[PDB]
Amino acid sequence: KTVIVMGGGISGLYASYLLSKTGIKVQLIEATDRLGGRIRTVTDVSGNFLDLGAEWIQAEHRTAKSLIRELGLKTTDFEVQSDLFFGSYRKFGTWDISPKSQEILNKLVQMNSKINSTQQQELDRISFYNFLNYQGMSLEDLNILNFKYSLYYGDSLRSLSAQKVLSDLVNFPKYNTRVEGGMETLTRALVSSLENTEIIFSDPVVSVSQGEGKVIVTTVSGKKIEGNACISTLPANQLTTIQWDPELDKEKKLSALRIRYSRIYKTFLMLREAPWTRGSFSAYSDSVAGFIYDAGTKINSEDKILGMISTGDRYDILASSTDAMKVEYIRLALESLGQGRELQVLRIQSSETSQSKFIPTGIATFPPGSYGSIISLLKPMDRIFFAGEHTAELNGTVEGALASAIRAVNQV
Amino acid sequence: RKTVIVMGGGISGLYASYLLSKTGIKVQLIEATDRLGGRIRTVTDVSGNFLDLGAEWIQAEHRTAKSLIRELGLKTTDFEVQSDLFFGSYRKFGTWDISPKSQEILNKLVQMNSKINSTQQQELDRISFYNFLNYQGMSLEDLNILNFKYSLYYGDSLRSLSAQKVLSDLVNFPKYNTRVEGGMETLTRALVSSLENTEIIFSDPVVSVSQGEGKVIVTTVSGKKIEGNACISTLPANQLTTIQWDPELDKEKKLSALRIRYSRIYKTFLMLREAPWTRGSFSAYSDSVAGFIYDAGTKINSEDKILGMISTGDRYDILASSTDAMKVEYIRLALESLGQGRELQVLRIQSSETSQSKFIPTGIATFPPGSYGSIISLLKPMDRIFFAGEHTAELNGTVEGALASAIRAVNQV
Ligand SMILES: Cc1cc2nc3c(=O)[nH]c(=O)nc-3n(C[C@H](O)[C@H](O)[C@H](O)COP(=O)(O)OP(=O)(O)OC[C@H]3O[C@@H](n4cnc5c(N)ncnc54)[C@H](O)[C@@H]3O)c2cc1C
Ligand SMILES: Cc1cc2nc3c(=O)[nH]c(=O)nc-3n(C[C@H](O)[C@H](O)[C@H](O)COP(=O)(O)OP(=O)(O)OC[C@H]3O[C@@H](n4cnc5c(N)ncnc54)[C@H](O)[C@@H]3O)c2cc1C
Repeated sequence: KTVIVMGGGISGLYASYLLSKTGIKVQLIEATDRLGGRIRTVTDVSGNFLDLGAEWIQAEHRTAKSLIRELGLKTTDFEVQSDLFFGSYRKFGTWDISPKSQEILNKLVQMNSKINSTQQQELDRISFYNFLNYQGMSLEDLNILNFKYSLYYGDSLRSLSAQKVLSDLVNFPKYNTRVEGGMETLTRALVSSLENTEIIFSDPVVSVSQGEGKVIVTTVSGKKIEGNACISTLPANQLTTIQWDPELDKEKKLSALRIRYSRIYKTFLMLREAPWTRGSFSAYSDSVAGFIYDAGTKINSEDKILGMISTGDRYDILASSTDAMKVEYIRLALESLGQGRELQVLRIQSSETSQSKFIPTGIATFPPGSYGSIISLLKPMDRIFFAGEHTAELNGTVEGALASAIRAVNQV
Repeated sequence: RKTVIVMGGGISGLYASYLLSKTGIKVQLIEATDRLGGRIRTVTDVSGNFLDLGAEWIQAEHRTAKSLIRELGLKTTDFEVQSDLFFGSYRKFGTWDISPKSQEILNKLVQMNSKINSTQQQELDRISFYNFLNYQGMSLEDLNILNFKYSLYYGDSLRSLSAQKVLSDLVNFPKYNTRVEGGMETLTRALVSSLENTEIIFSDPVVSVSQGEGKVIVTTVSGKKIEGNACISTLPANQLTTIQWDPELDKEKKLSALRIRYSRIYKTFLMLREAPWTRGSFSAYSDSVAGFIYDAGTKINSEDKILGMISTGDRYDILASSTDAMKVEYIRLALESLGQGRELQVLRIQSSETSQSKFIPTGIATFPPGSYGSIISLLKPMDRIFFAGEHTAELNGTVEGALASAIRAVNQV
């Protein structure tokens, strides 16, 4: 019994793992020359692990925690105590919106939990930003929320469905747990454990047909792969440019076209000494260096690791920037915090920007009017099942990518 | 003499006020802020050069604008558009276009858009221009080039914008090739100077509008009640949603106002001892913090050189929280990527004011996926309340459109 898995990111890898354990022959088809998709770890010469893709899970992410245990891996706690530079340096723990502004937000979150699907479709016509401004939240408070949500969405609240953001705020992601050896230890552990899996590299899927009890997937090279079932883990843009016979369901196609992938750019600097003056260092800014942090994984490392996460148009600013420019953006952020000292940079690692046709720059974001898109993207098409972070309950997370694989494999 | 209330003193409100005043109607002009002109503002530099911190250019064929400028005894100047691009490498003006295949696809789509019914336009409007053109076979590289080509108008990513709206805009896309002698604020000041029988109320935002018994009653934050036979709103979309209306706005108009996203356009001028460019008619695009940089000088035989910078999107917030030293460095790094890394001899700097965006938008109304019909809804009168401003116009998001919107509203009084 052969099952085709399309895409070798963590959802594809976890699907392949679960299938292979039940004695199914898996045909895993990957567009690029590497497995792991939006997960990528660089081992620095210091022994520190640099997560250029997904770096954190939440302590309560059950799928991830269960798989990490199953595979004999280990997690480390990552303390989140973030300063903010906005107008002035604001110490960690001191810059949230006012308790009364939070009460308005809690009321709207509970309202979205209580209303029916028709009411939710109506609320989804409006951006979270415009909806909160209409409900009397200040521009100042909305800017604070934009920092607080930035490491998840990677884009402005002006871009996002009010309904989706209020839905997400029931159980908002926290980035407080790392995998020992970096997040690519998890992807590699899955790869090391596949049995009876043929992997095709550097050969994107261009067409999918189903009929006569078979799924046939054709790649760019002209290779035809047949199976009893297929699990798509492909990003939304690829669902629309692959040729399907028969055609994707009308709502699934529209839903793939509504998805807007956010733009999350990561830079690590390897430094001679600590540029921060406190433990558990992290800080937000509106500058090109949006979020900087002590990223070190090797607790007794001489070299120090400064991580930078920049979202939105900052991705394109950084993709255009030289290494000296990235160092300066980071030094200016440290200077506004009262540091400024010329950083002693030994090495640099940044995001790869050349294969975004296959590997999204960020996570699926849900603009106004996209209500229902996850349900439509998840819906099976006979023996073609759909997974990926954009199909999950906890969408846009490693947890969600993994949970999506279980949901698809359980249908066969 | 009927009284007409004009809400907002940007160029649409000032032109409405001028038009009404010309026929002898008593106008009550209500402005939220301490200045008239709204998204138009000109700083006069000590060099004699005019710095347009707001709207800078009209198109040669913007007839509403050209006709009014002539009528107020003002003059225009030509602005040559020859824009370089830094994107991977320095690409000289005229050498950077989308692929011929992609240009053919875009030509056919812009043609298709004027030959499909309203059901088809509503369906196309569900998708972003970016995702639609990618689906239709345009490359990421082609879409990044269009993003530069359209940036001085929209001031935001094509990933934000209705496919339908952008295809509809491409039949007559705005070109920025004409400036006003003395800066754009010469026009707003000439309107202010030509008002007769106009009471101007400053620093007193409208908070409620009622209509009944053949009158419109407008109330301000201070509690002033102004009565009129008719009322022209030039207010931006967010203000329509927060003002209390009795009777209430039509559901489609309220939704339309809540769908509008205002782009974020930040402007800086450097006054320099020496030209940092090496050609005449200099301008250049990049993805850097300094998105569009240009020779902005207006004064002939100026010793002092004026470098203008327009930056959009998240660049607005980056710049709003930047020091003057950082702004200079963002501009020097943009010049360095074109081959001019020489230190700048900076005499003075002027930037965007960021503090009144509640009342004065940071950019132009943009129309995301799902916003099909918003302009028609925002324009629609409510008895003797008429709607104007750039977001109600055929050439929405321009000075021309703001001016045209005033004529359409005043004609109905
Ligand atoms: C920079 C960044 C930081 C992140 N940080 C975090 C974080 O800290 N924590 C968190 O929980 N989440 C984070 N996320 C989200 C998380 O990375 C993703 O949700 C998750 O890794 C996606 O897994 P996936 O299997 O759904 O997709 P992907 O990892 O994108 O895998 C899809 C695969 O399909 C392949 N493919 C595409 N098209 C084709 C085709 N035509 N044929 C064949 N193969 C194809 C691609 O090459 C890729 O390998 C981050 C995302 C990014 C980009
Ligand atoms: C930075 C920037 C650059 C631009 N560049 C160009 C360009 O080069 N060429 C071009 O053609 N267009 C350009 N535009 C667009 C152009 O500026 C606008 O289309 C036009 O000026 C808008 O005029 P308006 O009268 O519709 O609105 P505004 O100028 O915004 O006027 C609205 C007025 O209403 C007032 N107001 C708001 N709320 C209330 C209230 N509650 N009560 C009373 N008054 C209130 C405001 O304070 C303001 O004075 C640019 C815009 C910006 C922001």
